[PDB]
Amino acid sequence: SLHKMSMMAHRVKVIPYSTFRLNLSVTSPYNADFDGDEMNLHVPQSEETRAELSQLCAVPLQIVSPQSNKPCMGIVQDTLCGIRKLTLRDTFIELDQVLNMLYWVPDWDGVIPTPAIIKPKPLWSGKQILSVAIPNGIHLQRFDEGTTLLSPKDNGMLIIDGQIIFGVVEKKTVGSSNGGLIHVVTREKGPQVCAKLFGNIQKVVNFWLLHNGFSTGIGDTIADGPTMREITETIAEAKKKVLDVTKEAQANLLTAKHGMTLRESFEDNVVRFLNEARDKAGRLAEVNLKDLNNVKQMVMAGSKGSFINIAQMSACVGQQSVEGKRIAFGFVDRTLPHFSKDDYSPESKGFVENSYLRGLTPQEFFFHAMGGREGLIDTAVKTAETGYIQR
Amino acid sequence: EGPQVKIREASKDNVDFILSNVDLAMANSLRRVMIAEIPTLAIDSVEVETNTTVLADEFIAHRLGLIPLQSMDIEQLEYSRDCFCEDHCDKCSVVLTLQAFGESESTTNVYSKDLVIVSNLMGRNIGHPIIQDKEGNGVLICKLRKGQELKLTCVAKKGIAKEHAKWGPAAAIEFEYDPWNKLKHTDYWYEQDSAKEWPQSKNCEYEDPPNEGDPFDYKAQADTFYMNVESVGSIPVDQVVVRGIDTLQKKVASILLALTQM
Amino acid sequence: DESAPITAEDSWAVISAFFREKGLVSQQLD
Amino acid sequence: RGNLMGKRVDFSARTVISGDPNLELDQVGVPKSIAKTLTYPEVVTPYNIDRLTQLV
Amino acid sequence: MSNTLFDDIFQVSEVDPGRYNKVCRIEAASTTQDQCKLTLDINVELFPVAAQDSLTVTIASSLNATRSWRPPQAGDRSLADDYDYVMYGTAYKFEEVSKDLIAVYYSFGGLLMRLEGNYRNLNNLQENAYLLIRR
Amino acid sequence: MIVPVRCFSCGKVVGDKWESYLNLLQEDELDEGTALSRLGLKRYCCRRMILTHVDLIEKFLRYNPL
Amino acid sequence: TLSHLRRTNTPIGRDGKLAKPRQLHNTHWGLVCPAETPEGQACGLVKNL
Amino acid sequence: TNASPFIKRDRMRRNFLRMR
Amino acid sequence: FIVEDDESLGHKELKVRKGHIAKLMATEYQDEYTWSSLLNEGLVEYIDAEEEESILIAMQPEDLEPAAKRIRATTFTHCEIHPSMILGVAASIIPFPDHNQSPRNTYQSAMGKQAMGVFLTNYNVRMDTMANILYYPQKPLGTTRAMEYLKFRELPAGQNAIVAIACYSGY
Amino acid sequence: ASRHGQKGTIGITYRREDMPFTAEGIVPDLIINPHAIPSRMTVAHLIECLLSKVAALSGNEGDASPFTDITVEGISKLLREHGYQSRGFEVMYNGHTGKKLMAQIFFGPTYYQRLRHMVDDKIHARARGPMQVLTRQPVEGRSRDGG
Amino acid sequence: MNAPDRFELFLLGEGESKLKIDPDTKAPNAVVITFEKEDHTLGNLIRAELLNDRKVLFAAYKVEHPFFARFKLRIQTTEGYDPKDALKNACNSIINKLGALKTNFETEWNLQTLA
Ligand SMILES: [Zn+2]
Ligand SMILES: [Zn+2]
Repeated sequence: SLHKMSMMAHRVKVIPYSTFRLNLSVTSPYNADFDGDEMNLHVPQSEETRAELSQLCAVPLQIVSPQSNKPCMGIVQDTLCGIRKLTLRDTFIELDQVLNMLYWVPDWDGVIPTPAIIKPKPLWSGKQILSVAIPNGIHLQRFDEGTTLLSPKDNGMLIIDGQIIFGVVEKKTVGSSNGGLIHVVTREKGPQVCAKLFGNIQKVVNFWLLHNGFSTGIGDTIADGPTMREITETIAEAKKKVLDVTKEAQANLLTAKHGMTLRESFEDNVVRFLNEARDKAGRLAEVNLKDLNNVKQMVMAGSKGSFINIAQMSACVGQQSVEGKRIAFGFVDRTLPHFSKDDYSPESKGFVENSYLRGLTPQEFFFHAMGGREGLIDTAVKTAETGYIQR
Repeated sequence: EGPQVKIREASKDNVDFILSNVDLAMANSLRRVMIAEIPTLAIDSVEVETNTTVLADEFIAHRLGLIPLQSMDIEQLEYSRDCFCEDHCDKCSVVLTLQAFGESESTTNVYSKDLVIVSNLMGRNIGHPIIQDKEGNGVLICKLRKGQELKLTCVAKKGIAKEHAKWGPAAAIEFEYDPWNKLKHTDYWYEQDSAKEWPQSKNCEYEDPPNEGDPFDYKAQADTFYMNVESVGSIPVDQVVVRGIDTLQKKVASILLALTQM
Repeated sequence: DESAPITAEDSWAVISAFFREKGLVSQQLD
Repeated sequence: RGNLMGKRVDFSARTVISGDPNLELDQVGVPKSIAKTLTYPEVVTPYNIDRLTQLV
Repeated sequence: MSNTLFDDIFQVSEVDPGRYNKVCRIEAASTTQDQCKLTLDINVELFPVAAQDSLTVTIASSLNATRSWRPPQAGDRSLADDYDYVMYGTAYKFEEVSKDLIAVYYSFGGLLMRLEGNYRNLNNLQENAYLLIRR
Repeated sequence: MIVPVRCFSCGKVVGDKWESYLNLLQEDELDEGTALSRLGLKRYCCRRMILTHVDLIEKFLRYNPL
Repeated sequence: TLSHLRRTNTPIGRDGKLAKPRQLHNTHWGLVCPAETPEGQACGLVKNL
Repeated sequence: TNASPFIKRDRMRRNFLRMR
Repeated sequence: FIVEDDESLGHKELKVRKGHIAKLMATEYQDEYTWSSLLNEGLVEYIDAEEEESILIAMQPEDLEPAAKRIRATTFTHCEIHPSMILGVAASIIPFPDHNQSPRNTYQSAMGKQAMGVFLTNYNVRMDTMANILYYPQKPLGTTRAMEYLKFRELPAGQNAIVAIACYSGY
Repeated sequence: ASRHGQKGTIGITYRREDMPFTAEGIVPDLIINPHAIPSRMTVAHLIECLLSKVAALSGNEGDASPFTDITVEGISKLLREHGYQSRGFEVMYNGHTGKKLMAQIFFGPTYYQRLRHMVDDKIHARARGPMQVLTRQPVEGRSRDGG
Repeated sequence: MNAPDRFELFLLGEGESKLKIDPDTKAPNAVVITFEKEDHTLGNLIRAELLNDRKVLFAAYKVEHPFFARFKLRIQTTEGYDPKDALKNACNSIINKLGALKTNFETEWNLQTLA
């Protein structure tokens, strides 16, 4: 336990099949994935202690983190992906599915909202059905970067009276954020309604995700031929720039950048070039990537992944690192015994040009191992020192 | 009359057929009832009189528990739970016995065709373990050499596939509808072409191709299913299909009479 | 030929010879 | 630091955890074994006399 | 009692796919009124469109306080339902531009639409309505 | 260990087929993929078991207990 | 069991520095496995051939 | 170009059996 | 592998040859070359950790040996036997280890020692404190060459299962 | 856990009749969440699944073999001519209702192993048990029924 | 210890009914029903065919937790027509349709058996 959370109270529902069991939203305050972690229980023994435990340490009156004035809860991976999937203009629901979803919402008042279309057919929009879980009298605006009140890119957010009007639901709305929906409802309506809000949203999005299905695989990671070719030539011209700089340096005419020594300037220039190459290639892969790509779906859907993750899986790994300087000559005059002496070409000193799809040439594999080892040992020392200073 | 049926082909062990004028929940529930609810017979409790072999005792138990058994006449007897008796009367159960010996110099196998019925079989075709191949041996159990002994007392009971996979007859199932995706219940992940990058269904040609350009037939509805049932062999396949239908309707009629009695 | 060079697939023969000789715990035993 | 400022306690349990999207936040699922081991006293009132009698 | 509340004839200029798969963007001009303009989203699979199509629009506040929805009751209906494209939604913003031209924004589930026009600047709408399109 | 009885995925009995699949590879000199095909295991959930099961039972069996 | 048979260990002292033998070195190539190590209080301290 | 996805030995076993 | 310089075939070649390796295969299938018998005429060399400051190594036996898949000096003295033999025992089990992140390899190499399977064959005889034997231990469908030498195909770790990378609503 | 550091545990269990199921009826053994893929960056797990599938179909057992020249493109061509989708995807049906799922999913065989940390040795509880002697506190020891 | 086994997975209510008839209080003529020892394999069928009937207005089933073999079902319909009558009509439809299916199957099976 490190901060005010991780002692929070709960009500108990007895379940079979021995293990504990808790809601997915409360996972990150506990900081506990299910990789084999373990919790602790503490039963109070009297009326005073039961009362003060229920009135202070219960979860629902601890949504807003006192340490950083934004809620610490939120909805997470599966329901986040499912809620972006459900809130799109391009999707629709028919009658039997919407009846089952409406019955899944527990406090549902028993009125079926009229569908958006009677068109020849009754169909409801995902925004429309999801508005049932949102309680009434709530208002919110986003207006980010598009949003001309006729939002063509469908970015932004707007709710009138518990009804979505436009906008793709996203972590910037329903995850933990400053102007988040969770923040708004807890501050406004009352800080135990929000618990029922999580229950409703989680149940309905989980049901619809069951009957839609979502997955990913290799073909997400693979790229397209011409884009791959452009990636290759981009890295090639970066290598050409590096070689040009090395020639200039070896011809002893350089600007000798101010504040820095000659070799420092050379190293700065080459590292700058290589990182620009990696960024450009990763951007190229991402802007090629199709809208049906699932890792793209998750990464613009909030929950997992990153731009750099996509770039490294598909386009290029990039230059490995050992405290800022790249891999030093442990062997005399060379990095590793498979090259002649006195090189500074990036593949010799450690630029993993390749990508995780194609795999690594063994030298690049070794340099990758170097970088990872550095990260591990840094973690293993910082944890003990930060624990002492915290105490 | 209603839900017509068409047989494509049949064998000793699997039936492949067409189901039409039916609704989706109907077909799917038929599938699940066939895969989970068919009563049968299987060996359930076992008494080791004497084990010597390298093979472990609860292996012998568990691997015995999975031998399929002859169950044409399964309806004649009744459950051990509902039975008026106690401790496995003949009118609720059957008894099996195994004998082994390390006779030869070489390793001796113990096949399923060695266990023999002991109790009163009362003239109902029950309990003989199925021999599928053409070489007499059942399924292999255990191996012995020159000194090991097995003496097994076994009892089979009714059981259904819901609480254990012992009591299954199902063993596989197949299911398909709208092989041409006219109902648009999916759309294909792809990178150049849905059509090129996916293999055609085997059941494509029993319906016409989607005629290329006609608008989306929104009012339509799923029909014309594609089933392939393939039993393990504890019971013939026609029997498993008909019994599944029978037990589903027995369930529904039970809920009806419960409602009327309420 | 017998004097042709070696395609990279073949060296697993050499590795088999090495392991068949040394074993793995050879340094302990030695 | 090991007997006054912190210590062993009583009335506690320790297992591993798994997710569930059918429990709202203030709920926690507990195995029947743990709830059979743990306990909590109640004082007998006029209000709970019958329920506690049945439960005894 | 619940008559039409605005009716006109619209000529579509052109259609935007909108980089989606079932909905698109349509903008149009009124043949009669030279200044009234429209933008709209259509679930294009139920009603494919192209450029140079005349369209009929109709607002229709009701069909003759509301109850739960009903499966549509196959009996004869003296309603505004002899159309081909019927769609329920809600107004959400009003706007005054050019000190004459009103504008209004109706949502539809997630679909959006827009009018212009300065003649009916009081007869125009109110908070929610249907939408009726034929052929 | 013996071959399993009844494939974990599907349920079809396997274990009759083991020594047959052996002698399909002893004297018939047959390729094993075709051997499983001619043995008649057309789904692959069943197929993995015969292809990957190892037989430790005889290596156990070469002791001399009692 | 095989992994435990081929296994090496060094002493360092109380805390130690960074670029001292915790981190992997160039000379380690082809001799000691660049992938295995226990994590926590022994990373770079216990290595396998 | 055949890219070699699996294993094989006994073709070379008989290859040296008749090369001897 | 040692690489002589001057070849009557011109450029440069490693000394060992196809005839030698055929003799090796014959010795294997005999069921009288050894590793030592391959040492005693200058084909391989033992190299400590220092002569690498004096030598030059080739990856492949073809990489500079004649003068959309993967992106890949004329004074070579040695060529390494096979680059996969820079690994260790645990890490020689990870399929395609060049195709993921290094810290993930480190985790797997830690966890594999906690796995259970068989460990010996006389386990019916050996009394022991705690032993863990599973029922139907299957050799893995994917594999690499080293675990043949690790006898791992004879004593497998776990079973292989049919998976599905989906989010089937709950758990 | 896999051979790639994907350790995890069983959430709940299902039978076949509500496990999802594919057209040939290959009902899967186990399902893991997709979000363990990108942030863990564990590509080789996916590659193994693909290669294992094509190895089982062909009969020929596969090959991992780190710095070789086997590519997923070659694996894909081989698996396509065995008669499945070129990236291992699959049409598959919700075993509750039999309806098609929308998105096709990944599917295949993969090698696991079972770890020793089993829950039956970690469940532990105590109410008013034995009691230490020097400090008069609840004793230690999960085996010793401690606190 | 008290952790339940698979005996309670399908054995009907011991000292208990098969179903409860509890009236909703939120809409006119609505009943919730709690079946137990059953699951999707019956619930989806009843819901789908009852929805196929025209006189009903709402029909949806859910299972609360896969640890428990119980599930609920909510029916409302227009006035006069009783929900229990709706349910019994639905069951009669089901029994008739699949009895027809059964007879059809033996006919074609006997036909396919040559001669
Ligand atoms: Zn009896
Ligand atoms: Zn199978």
